[PDB]
Amino acid sequence: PEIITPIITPFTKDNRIDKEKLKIHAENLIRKGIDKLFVNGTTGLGPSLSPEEKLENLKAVYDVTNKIIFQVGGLNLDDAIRLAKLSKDFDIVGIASYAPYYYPRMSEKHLVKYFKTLCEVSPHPVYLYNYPTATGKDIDAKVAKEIGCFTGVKDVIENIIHTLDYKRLNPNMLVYSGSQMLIATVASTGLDGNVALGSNYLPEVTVTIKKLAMERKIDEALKLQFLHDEVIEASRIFGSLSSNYVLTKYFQGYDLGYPRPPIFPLDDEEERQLIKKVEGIRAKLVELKILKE
Amino acid sequence: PEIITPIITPFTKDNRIDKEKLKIHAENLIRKGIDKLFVNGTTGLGPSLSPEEKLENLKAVYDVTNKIIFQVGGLNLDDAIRLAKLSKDFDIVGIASYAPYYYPRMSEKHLVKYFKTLCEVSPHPVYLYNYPTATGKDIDAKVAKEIGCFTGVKDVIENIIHTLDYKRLNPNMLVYSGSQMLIATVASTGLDGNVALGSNYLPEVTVTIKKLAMERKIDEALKLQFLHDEVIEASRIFGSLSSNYVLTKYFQGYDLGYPRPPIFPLDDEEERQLIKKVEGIRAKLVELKILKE
Amino acid sequence: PEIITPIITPFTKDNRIDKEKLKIHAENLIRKGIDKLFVNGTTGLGPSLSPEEKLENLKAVYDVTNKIIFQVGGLNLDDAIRLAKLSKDFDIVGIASYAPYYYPRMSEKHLVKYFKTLCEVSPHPVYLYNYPTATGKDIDAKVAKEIGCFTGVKDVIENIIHTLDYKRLNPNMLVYSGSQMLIATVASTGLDGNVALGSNYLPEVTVTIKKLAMERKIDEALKLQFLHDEVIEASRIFGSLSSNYVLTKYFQGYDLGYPRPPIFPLDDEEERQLIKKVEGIRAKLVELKILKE
Amino acid sequence: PEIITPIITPFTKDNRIDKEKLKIHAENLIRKGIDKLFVNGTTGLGPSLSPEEKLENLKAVYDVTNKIIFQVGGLNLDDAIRLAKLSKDFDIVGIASYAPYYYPRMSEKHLVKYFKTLCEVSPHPVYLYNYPTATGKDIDAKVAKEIGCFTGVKDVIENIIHTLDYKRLNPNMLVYSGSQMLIATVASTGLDGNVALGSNYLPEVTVTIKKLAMERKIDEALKLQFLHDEVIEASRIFGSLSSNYVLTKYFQGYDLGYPRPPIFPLDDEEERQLIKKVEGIRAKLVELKILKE
Repeated sequence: PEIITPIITPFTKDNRIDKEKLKIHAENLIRKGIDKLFVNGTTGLGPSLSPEEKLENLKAVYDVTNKIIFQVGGLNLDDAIRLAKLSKDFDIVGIASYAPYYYPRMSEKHLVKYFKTLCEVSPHPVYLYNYPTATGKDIDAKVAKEIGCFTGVKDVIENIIHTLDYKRLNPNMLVYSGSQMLIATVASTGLDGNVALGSNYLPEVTVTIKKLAMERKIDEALKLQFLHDEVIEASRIFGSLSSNYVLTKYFQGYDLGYPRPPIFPLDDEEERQLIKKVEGIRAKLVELKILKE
Repeated sequence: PEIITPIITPFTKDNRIDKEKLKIHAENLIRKGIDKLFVNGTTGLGPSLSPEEKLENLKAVYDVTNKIIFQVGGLNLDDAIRLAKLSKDFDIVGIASYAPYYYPRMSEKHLVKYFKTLCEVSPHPVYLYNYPTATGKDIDAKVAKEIGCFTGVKDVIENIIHTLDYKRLNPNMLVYSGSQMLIATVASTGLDGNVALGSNYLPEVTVTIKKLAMERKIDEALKLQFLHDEVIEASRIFGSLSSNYVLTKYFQGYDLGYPRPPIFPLDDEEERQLIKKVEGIRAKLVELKILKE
Repeated sequence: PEIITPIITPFTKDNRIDKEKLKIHAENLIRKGIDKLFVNGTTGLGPSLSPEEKLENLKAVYDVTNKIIFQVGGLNLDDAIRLAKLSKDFDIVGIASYAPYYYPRMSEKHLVKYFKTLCEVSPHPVYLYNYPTATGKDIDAKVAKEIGCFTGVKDVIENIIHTLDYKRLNPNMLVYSGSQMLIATVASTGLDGNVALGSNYLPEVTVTIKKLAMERKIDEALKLQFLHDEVIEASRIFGSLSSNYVLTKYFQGYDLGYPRPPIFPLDDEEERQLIKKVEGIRAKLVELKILKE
Repeated sequence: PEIITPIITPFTKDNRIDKEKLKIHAENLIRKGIDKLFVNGTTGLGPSLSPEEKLENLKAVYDVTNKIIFQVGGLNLDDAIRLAKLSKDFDIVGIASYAPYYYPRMSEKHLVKYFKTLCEVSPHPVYLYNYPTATGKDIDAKVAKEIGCFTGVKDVIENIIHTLDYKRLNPNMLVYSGSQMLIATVASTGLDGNVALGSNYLPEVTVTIKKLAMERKIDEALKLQFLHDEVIEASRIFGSLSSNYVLTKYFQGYDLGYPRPPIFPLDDEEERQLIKKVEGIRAKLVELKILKE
């Protein structure tokens, strides 16, 4: 079982990638036990990044670790192809792409052709990044099998039979769940792990839940699962993608800069209110020894 | 943890409840180790039954077992109240209701009032039957807490965190998943069991999966899960509610009559083609000694 | 072109149909220029009614007028058949049915078979009552052509091209939009009229909008359309099916009793708040000489 | 009332904007009676275009006409700001943005701030481009009023009351419908016109339907509307965004090149199949003297 972090992209106030803050974040994540870093995903604002910014994120994180899955997708296939080819110089786990977003009513033929083109040029294993609520399209287990060239899939959806279908129809595929419910997906249900949004700011929890689950300490893991869930709930008050910056700095102790508008940073009063909502949770996790004070 | 069967309602050719076939079905499921029978649920065509017929279903199954949850809901609250009160003289597990179906844009106030009304008159513990896809409404963990009188919930939805939420916010509530993925909901994930529609025609498979999972035999349980999912898949070819009758006759060896139109029965040709699709699953299940030839 | 009123069903405090209030209501609507009365529709709480209650509505309104479309649908096809046959003794415009509701993933074949079965037994022209938000299913122009036997369709959907499609694919079909926008649907855009929710409580407004629209007095018609839309939005604050009762009493001056729970009646405070939100609209309609002081 | 064409972006075989083909297309659209050209819209593959390409599109079309609405939106608000400011030296109708796409559960506050930031920097009127099925978010009349700085709205949605709401709550706002039903939106129902995808390839049909509708020749208008609808239906066979290129070349007589993958071009077989679908429509339009042979 593996935990994969869809890593946040920190931006400066000039709205450029803060390479040094991203280096520090990646270091802390690997040191806290995260298995792999997924770069240019939804949580890292991948669609908000130009192709060159996506590449910059790869380089920054690669200085720290090879354990990278490099998201390269977009609405210009030639750009996605170019990023796939540029990745040949990086000894990483894989590249990935979401399905073409925005456009409604795209044919399965065209969607399949998009992914097969990336497979044909990829110097690395190719991962499906399946996120129907964001992209408007579902590349399900059957379509993945038609595509035939994925080494793995990240199924960002709460429909757990949907995720298990990839394993059933593609037995050699690595299958990761993007469900908020780590306890039921990380271990012991036929999947290879979880892509965990909350691991950016509380990697100790996600990793500890993983261990507890494999040791059969379900009651103990559920308690942390619930704390994790209460943080997620709180992150939605002002917007999860923006709140992830405030929460990471609060729980981990280092700044991550700003998101990219229109993912607007929380202002000082919203940050204050959000910290107030999660301060009791942090005290509990300290009392439990998952976080050092 | 438990397996609850949303039990099929057998109808005769002239569209009457076939009480003797219902009793045979109920006995078989109890004999094979189903824990409770959920009567007048979706799989039993509850919404197609008059309140008179819902009570007759209760009376038929009660001649077999008192391990009954009695679904009484509908769009005439007085009829639901009457069914609840009439259940007084049955030593059963509880009553249940789905949310008011059909009408869109019902206020939360009215939804809460409907359910509190049933609690006030019920002589038994009351179960929430949550099925957003069929009813158009979600009675989520927060709304259930506001209602405040549910002994348990059956959450018929693939969203596994949605189901867990009930336990986090209502720690004394019994929480059952209606997910197709037995292996992640029947044990060791914080839940009390699974309401399994496939358990009508393959109770042995669902009961055995519950055991293998408790015993941590995930590989062996996974193999049965996939076979169960293949049958499920096959049932969608002509319609699951209709097909569940053909499948139960095929896998369990007794006739369950007809569904109620507009849930039309499969014709002779459709039956033959469906059997064709699952005869190899049957054969595999025999070799595994899950079923007898 | 025609205005069709989906007529309210008044109930007594004992939750039985109030025949005398229904007769009074139907009389007023005909007197005010409504062309036809659609009985046991959504606004009449058709799905909350037993087969015998649906028949009682037909009978009460038929004492007043034969300009009736009689909705008979349900999840027990024998009951629908029985109602269709019982309508023979009533010289009305036609019978109608919505698609089978609640049950998801019903096959097109079964949906077609339901409607063709009703056509086979109907002594009258058969109308499609298409309401996909309420039923979960869409019987679109193509499926309607396949069914082959509809004299007309009431398409309750805001998607105006979807409604015109019925005319394009079935040139002999009478086609009525259920859209809130009377101006663009009631006349001069290809359709035969509008099934108008608001017509229960402001029949004068919908008739006058039709006349002005036919006269091409668009500015005048829009002013009324906007006052009508404001009443619609007020009706949704507490639930439009419940507010329809208060609004009919307020604007038409007679009582329509109660809805049937779980369509709960507005409580005293809600009634007061709803009146406050429309009492200026009333004043303006009086000033404009659409309503009587 | 006005017709606005969301103009196609022609690309070369090597995926570069083909400026000369764009100019030829814009010239023909203006010549055939189209009032305004909307550049970098959905039909023009705006989200597939870099900010540099969005500007190049403006520059090409501006050599032909200054009746341009310049779509500038994106997920890097600095790029949108830059494009807005660069537009100062062009005497155009306005700029436009869709809502921030892809990311789900964006707060209203952040959506409002996005649009207000554009208004604060815009040297021109600002248009709301409302396209909820593509963007995942609806900026409805009420939020539009709260944003408070739009000169006009393009409501790409078939819900016609939704579109009218903008005019009701914002009387000075220009309100265009993107619905497929020209005859009910272009004239005489309260709106200022229609943004018509089909106007790229059959501008003659779009302009004549408007003329007929204004003249109140509804039967003649409706007959063209149906022909238009049959082409749109044929364009869905292989994908509308791709089929618009083939249809423009077929009906208008000049090459528009290729779309940008993953909006893949129709291959030679698909083009022939689609032409066979519409050649009867073309001959009919020649017979009606809408098109010259």
